Amino acid sequence: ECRVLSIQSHVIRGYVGNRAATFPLQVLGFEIDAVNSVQFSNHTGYAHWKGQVLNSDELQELYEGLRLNNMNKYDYVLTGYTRDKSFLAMVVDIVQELKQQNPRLVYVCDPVLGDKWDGEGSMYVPEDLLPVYKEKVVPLADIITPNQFEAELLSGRKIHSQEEALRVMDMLHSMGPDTVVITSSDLPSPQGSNYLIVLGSQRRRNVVMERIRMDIRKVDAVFVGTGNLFAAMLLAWTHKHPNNLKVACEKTVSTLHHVLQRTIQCAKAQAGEGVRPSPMQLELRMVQSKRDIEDPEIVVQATVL
Amino acid sequence: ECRVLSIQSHVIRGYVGNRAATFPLQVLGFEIDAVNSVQFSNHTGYAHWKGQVLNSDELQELYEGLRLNNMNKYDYVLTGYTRDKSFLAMVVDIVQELKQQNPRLVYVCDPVLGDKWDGEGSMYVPEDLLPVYKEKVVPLADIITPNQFEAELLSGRKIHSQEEALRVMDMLHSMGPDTVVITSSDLPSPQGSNYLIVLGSQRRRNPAGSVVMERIRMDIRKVDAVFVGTGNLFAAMLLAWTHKHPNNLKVACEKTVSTLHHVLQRTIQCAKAQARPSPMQLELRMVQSKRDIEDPEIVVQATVL
Ligand SMILES: Nc1ncnc2c1ncn2[C@@H]1O[C@H](COP(=O)(O)OP(=O)(O)OP(=O)(O)O)[C@@H](O)[C@H]1O
Ligand SMILES: Nc1ncnc2c1ncn2[C@@H]1O[C@H](COP(=O)(O)OP(=O)(O)OP(=O)(O)O)[C@@H](O)[C@H]1O
Ligand SMILES: [Mg+2]
Ligand SMILES: [Mg+2]
Ligand code: NA
Ligand code: NA
Repeated sequence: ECRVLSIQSHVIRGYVGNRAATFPLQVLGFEIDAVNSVQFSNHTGYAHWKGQVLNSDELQELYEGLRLNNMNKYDYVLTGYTRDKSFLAMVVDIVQELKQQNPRLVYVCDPVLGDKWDGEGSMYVPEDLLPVYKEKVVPLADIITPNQFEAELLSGRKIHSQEEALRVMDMLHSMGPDTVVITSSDLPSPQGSNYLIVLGSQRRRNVVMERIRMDIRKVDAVFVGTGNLFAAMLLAWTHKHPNNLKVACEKTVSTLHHVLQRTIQCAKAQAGEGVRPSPMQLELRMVQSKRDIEDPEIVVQATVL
Repeated sequence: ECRVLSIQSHVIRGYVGNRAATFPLQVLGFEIDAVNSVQFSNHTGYAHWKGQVLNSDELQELYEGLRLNNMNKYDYVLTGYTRDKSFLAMVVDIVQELKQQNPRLVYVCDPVLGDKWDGEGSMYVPEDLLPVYKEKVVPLADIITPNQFEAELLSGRKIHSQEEALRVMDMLHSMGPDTVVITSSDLPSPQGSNYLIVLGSQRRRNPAGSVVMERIRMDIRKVDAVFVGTGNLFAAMLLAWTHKHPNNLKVACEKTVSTLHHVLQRTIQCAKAQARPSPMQLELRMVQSKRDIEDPEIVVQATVL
């Protein structure tokens, strides 16, 4: 049994954070325990939203209960979006402790900080978080999944090309994580302008390095939860395929493809044909993608670099 | 799309409340939205447990969020263990409005009040809840899943034989729900002393327009151990299987009870292997019962009443 302590948001309607991470990991047989960092009616991409958060003391309270029963032994830890600096610090103390309890623990960190829209990036988290991430979180992380913007912020240098991107990943590797994966980038593709690029690098002794590239066909709308889903599925596939970033990223990415495909279709069907689908209609068709998650048909071959 | 609003407990580790009802319903294709009434480290049957609870005001706020985004359109509402009277009264108003929004909404209500342990029964929620359930909840419920003790508290009648059970079930129908299932009772079993009894009663109008009633009975072999979350699982699967077989209580129940069996069988084996088994080893082996949840092999046929 593989246990995962996943600490992320919970929303009542929709799929983001733990909602996007849990089902798929459960479907793939993991014992994922979800610590809901917040509980909102839905994600902030909607016009409205209400909810309550979980403060650092409550997080600790929860960990203590787990400790008391000797349930503080996990195989992986998964974290994503957080707005509170106090919360992040508490998360760090927990991974450290869980790591002492089980040194083999793999910490999967999604350093959610911001994104680039047109080519300009803007953080959607307070700045005081960046240093914590650079100095406390990443060093403890074994696997990190930043998008292009987050990889830039974390290293201090802009990524203009693929080679610059790979240099930035090298920097992150030295910061601690043995597995780095850029989940999206403005990088150009020879396949056309309708593409976003994914880059992945893994450091594993034998020391041997593995680097892969993937050119994903862009879809018309804006999704929410896909980053979180990418992180959880990476966790899942690097677990079944350790020492194979290639396949692990192919299954991860193929899973997302199917899900988004199913989502964009039903989304356009509901929305009046010719009309841009709303955030509500654009919620991931998670439940309906069950079979694609269990065994994703590979539809994007990754090229070795 | 079949949308379910499930307001129940959440735990980090283990499967009870919403943790026991979500994965299975998701596996079965339902868009189940979970509103976590509490967030504990684990269920209260463990030596220890820490956590926070959701109070009526925050529930209302969470509801407000859905409302503002016009996402308060559900096909089913599902509730279970509720600890606070003002919360239950909030759950009641919520359901009342969801029903105004969609008259076809089916409220599946598991009236958690207590259970028989010795030969005696005792409550495990504030006694000032009983009147609320009697006067506000049950009247709104369409499907209720009380155990024997609860069917007695709601009816103000004690059940000593199969016939008093049926009499009580009729009383329960007159209070509101068209479907009443007694999820466990001591009652005599032609197959021995180690058998708990399940009783089902469903009233419905058939095509012609005649109001009829289906009655079933099931004798389950008692296993030597205490499980937590199985009541929640029973209700969850009841919802799901009466949804597929609306005019057939026999099949819905046989499938519901059969799933519990499979889950319980697999759970007891991995418990004996690890051990008496503590609460932790008797945690329902949920993720591992995926197949059985999807297509449960009927292993206990119901006798018709
Ligand atoms: N518009 C899209 N078209 C095609 N694929 C997409 C699209 N949006 C997201 N994806 C899929 O989701 C993956 C992650 O991209 P996304 O932008 O959602 O997350 P991110 O910004 O990289 O990370 P995060 O949101 O956690 O900071 C992409 O690699 C791709 O597989
Ligand atoms: N010890 C057991 N042996 C066999 N089956 C069991 C056992 N415990 C629970 N079950 C299964 O779970 C079902 C519900 O029983 P359980 O006692 O868990 O809930 P309940 O007491 O009837 O209702 P609630 O717990 O919600 O108040 C039983 O009908 C049976 O299908
Ligand atoms: Mg992005
Ligand atoms: Mg019981
Ligand atoms: Na990312
Ligand atoms: Na019950």
